[PDB]
Amino acid sequence: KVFGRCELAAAMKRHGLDNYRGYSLGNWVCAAKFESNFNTQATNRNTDGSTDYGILQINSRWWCNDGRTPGSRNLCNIPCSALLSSDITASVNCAKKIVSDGNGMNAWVAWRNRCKGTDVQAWIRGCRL
Repeated sequence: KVFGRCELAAAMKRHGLDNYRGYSLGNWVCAAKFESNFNTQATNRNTDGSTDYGILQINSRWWCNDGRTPGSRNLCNIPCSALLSSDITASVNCAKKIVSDGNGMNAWVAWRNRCKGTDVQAWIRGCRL
């Protein structure tokens, strides 16, 4: 499923991402925009053989299990395919684990490179929340 900018913000706020570990809502919506383009079925293969899944593009080597990534851990304890649902509950639960880890949202390259230190508030601009 492809979300709208504001539809998604609301979904993320209800799931407790609004200001989680210091990261205001704008940040997550921005990351989402550039990682997946608000699409819950985004997959991307990496050169190391791992694949990234979902709105927030979570990686199979550490976080979920796609049954075809050797040496993987499954730190969020779910199949990666669970991250491609329209219900973003799994993605959100797993992101909270990732963000809490120590590197913050720098764990997302798109965020680091496209959202960091920008007017991220613009992303939640004009939504009912």
